[PDB]
Amino acid sequence: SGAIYVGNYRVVNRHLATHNDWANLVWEDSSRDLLVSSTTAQGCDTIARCDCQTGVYYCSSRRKHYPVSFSKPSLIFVEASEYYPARYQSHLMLAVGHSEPGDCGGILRCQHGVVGIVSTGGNGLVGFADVRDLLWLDEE
Ligand SMILES: CNc1ccccc1S(C)(=O)=O
Ligand SMILES: [Zn+2]
Repeated sequence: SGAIYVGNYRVVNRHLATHNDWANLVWEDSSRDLLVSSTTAQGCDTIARCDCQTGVYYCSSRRKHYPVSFSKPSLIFVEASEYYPARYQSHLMLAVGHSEPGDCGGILRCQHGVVGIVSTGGNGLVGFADVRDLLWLDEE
């Protein structure tokens, strides 16, 4: 589990979106596993605007933050998980690290702020759904 709380937006894995998120929907992309909903209270997170390939991610299934190198956002084939079939995913950044289903929503952050959230796992890789291209997150 996990979300980015940036202004009056909640960014979550699309597959973990609640009824409330769908009922307060701003934007969703299945290919990216991202869903954004509206909030009443303002949030404490800032979005990275950058092409950093190093940062730190939270891994709930280790209760640990790990420093990682990660690929630039790409179109990647993802094998089957408890929450999705084998399929392609867009704006997905891969690193060497531990990821299980419940780790989805863990923040990846660089010196510039939040880069993305854990989206995929398996074979000792972790995949992050990038949000740094979503400039509209910063305003309105
Ligand atoms: C939809 N575009 C796309 C697809 C795969 C990964 C990243 C991108 S991009 C060039 O926008 O970073
Ligand atoms: Zn950065």
